[PDB]
Amino acid sequence: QTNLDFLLQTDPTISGMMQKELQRQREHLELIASENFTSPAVMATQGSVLTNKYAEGLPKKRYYGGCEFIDEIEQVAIDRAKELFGAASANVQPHSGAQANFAVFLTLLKPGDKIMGMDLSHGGHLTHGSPANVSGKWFEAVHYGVSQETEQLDYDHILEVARQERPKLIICGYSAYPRIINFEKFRAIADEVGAYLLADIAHIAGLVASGHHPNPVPHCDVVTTTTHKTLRGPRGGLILTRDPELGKKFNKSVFPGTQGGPLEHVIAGKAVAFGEALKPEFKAYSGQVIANAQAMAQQLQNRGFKIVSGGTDNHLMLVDLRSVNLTGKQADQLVSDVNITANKNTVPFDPESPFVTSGLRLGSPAMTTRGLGTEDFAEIANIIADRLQNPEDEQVKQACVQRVAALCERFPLYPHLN
Amino acid sequence: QTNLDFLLQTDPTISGMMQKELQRQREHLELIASENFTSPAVMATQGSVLTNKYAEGLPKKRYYGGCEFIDEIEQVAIDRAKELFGAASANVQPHSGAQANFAVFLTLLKPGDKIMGMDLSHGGHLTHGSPANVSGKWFEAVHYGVSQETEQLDYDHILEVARQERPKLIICGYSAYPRIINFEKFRAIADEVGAYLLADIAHIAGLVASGHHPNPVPHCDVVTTTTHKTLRGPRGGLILTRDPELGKKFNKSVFPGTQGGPLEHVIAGKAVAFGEALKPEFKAYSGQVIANAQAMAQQLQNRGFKIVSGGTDNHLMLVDLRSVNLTGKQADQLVSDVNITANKNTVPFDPESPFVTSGLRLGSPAMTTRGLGTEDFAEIANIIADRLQNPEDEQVKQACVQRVAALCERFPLYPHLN
Ligand SMILES: Cc1ncc(COP(=O)(O)O)c(CN[C@@H](CO)C(=O)O)c1O
Ligand SMILES: Cc1ncc(COP(=O)(O)O)c(CN[C@@H](CO)C(=O)O)c1O
Repeated sequence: QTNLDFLLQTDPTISGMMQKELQRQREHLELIASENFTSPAVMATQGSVLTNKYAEGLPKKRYYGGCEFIDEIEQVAIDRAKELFGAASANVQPHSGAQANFAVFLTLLKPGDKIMGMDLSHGGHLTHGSPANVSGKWFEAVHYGVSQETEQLDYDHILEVARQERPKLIICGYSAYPRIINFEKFRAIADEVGAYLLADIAHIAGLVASGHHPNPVPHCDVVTTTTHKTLRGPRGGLILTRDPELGKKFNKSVFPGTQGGPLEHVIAGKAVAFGEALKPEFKAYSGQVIANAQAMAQQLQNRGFKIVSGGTDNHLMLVDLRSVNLTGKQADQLVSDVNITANKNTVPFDPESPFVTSGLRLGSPAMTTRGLGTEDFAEIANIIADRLQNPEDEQVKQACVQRVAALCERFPLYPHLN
Repeated sequence: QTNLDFLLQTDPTISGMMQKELQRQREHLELIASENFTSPAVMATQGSVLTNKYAEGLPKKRYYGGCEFIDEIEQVAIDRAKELFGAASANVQPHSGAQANFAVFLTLLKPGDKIMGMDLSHGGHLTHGSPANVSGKWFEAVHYGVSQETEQLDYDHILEVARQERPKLIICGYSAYPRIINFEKFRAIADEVGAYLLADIAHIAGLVASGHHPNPVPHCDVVTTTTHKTLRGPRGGLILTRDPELGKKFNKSVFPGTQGGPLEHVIAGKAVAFGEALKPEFKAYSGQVIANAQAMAQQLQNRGFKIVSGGTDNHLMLVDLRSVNLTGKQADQLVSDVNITANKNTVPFDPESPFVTSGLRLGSPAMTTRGLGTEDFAEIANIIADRLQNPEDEQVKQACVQRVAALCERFPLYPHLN
């Protein structure tokens, strides 16, 4: 008798909906740039009895009895994070990227202090100063964007904004930026205006880990990330720093500053995911992720689409939809209609509201995990192009649905499960 | 081939430490009052592919494609929460109790506003105004305590403190309070000083759900809880309110106010746990939890120990350790030494610091889940009494270890697993 057998017996409603979600993951092209398919091993840790343990504090410094094994697991997670990212300090307890970022803010700032991040419409995150997020509600958020000419960062301009605004904290790292970030230049800029420097590498963490993107850790005061995007782990957050005394302060801000008990089953999954990312296979995967994203971006360009910045250095791209006279909201719907899962996104200098947008964000990590190569991603580009160019055409619609089905059949997902 | 097989094959280190943690849970008396043993069904949801989905927003109002099944699951969680607690609104996304409470604060307060909760040393939570927590760092926290005479709440005195202090938010609900809370009197007090009223029922949520403790939902502005203590679910948080317009505001404060993507695998587990708590078996379990706690408290009293307040109405108790000339820190260690897992706790008006304390907190939920009855809890009381009364006696130590082993053998934990 298995845990899944108990679920079927005791909650057939939830059991059935879970089976539908597995079918759904199998039978769609998952192109949301922040998604991935985590391993069977990771999922086993999340399904474990580790959920039952209260473990406030840190390994060997807990507020409860009985943490001897939890301490061993969390210490493996910490040690593998420090190995993977070349970091002197790591806190593996943040429940999410949002909570990792909040703990950093609690450490470095007081309410009302000024933060400077990327414009949300240009690729910055809600937690980097959106007025609907605590980061913009309780702090004074100012923004930099990309160049209207190159559609990428102009470091001279960023320095000019920093000098004018005098932020206490500068944030780099983004949700929708397709080029390499120069952390050395961010350090120069922070040093010049006396700001703290945070790199939020949630999206690119697996590329950092694999050596396919420069590492912010030696240069920044602190680095946050999620564990579940290109790092292909469970959902959760992570705080890294080159400064182990500062790391002690961040620990206090995670607990007792912002969280209670950590999710030790998730932390076991973080350990597992970090161990997988230490393997040579993961370096190859991460190279393939970028090759695949570039292939999809190039083929979209071949089909007449504008890619913001003219291409990509990483796992993602923004498709500007003027060439096809669609809003992001419309394009997102139209691709959902042919079993492609993405999300809309504002482009730099978007004429439309964020609830409408002019862009579609696409990424390669999830389908790269299923085994697709560059020519398979060129085929994905062609399916998307076909659908967006001929949105009223029913025969194109069904061709797209059939081409998606072929890709999904070729590249099974979790074939041992039902 | 199973997910656990993949874990063993790919990460024997983590696999082995996980197996040790299962053995540990089996072979200790787990008396931490905030712990439980969640079901195989719940653990199956946590181990599922639902970890792979980004689902910012709410059911049918998401910021990503592909949430059709996630929406069905989260809507089941919501509907079962509203059923179980008789609530007009529920948000099942908070990652933790701390995050549920923070989202409420973001909705109702601004930094600097005054909050009033139970003194931490008297049983209040870190998130109810500790100076080491955001709740006391960024808000003005004032406290009420219990009567030095009765060691329980004196509602006239609470009204006097509220009138003097004029808090914007009053918090009731506690981490270490062993008596019934009168939510009607808290409403009277809040109405009289024009304060919002939050009930944080994390500890007692399963007793509320089963009708063995009065329900705060009809009386309070908002109710927070965790899902993992007496509710016996996965680790996470929950926001309930009688006011569905207010509920919409709390939703915005969870996302995008304080969190990003929800943990949909955990949310599936919340649905399952709520479904289990709707069953008559859970009513019986919750009655047994209180009978068992009372049995342990009574037998400790028979062995000469002071129980704060003179007994318990719920799942927990605080043992005052003056009768045995020990600190909480010492008592906690001494019981760990005989395979009993608890935690130290300050008593009301404790002469010692919170890092030392004069108290041991004990609770019945976890061992009640394993099947123990009242006479078994009287035996637990006798083992603890023996150890604390004779801390230097090696023969008593081994008798205690052997008596713990007998209890654990009689009442197997998750016997289908290895
Ligand atoms: C009333 C209340 N509200 C909130 C929380 C926080 O829950 P979290 O651990 O899920 O953040 C707790 C946790 N309670 C833990 C201590 O943090 C305990 O062992 O008692 C609580 O007791
Ligand atoms: C840079 C950065 N930092 C933090 C977070 C928050 O992570 P969480 O969802 O775990 O809170 C995100 C999430 N990113 C989501 C949107 O929230 C996405 O689909 O892009 C992020 O991109």
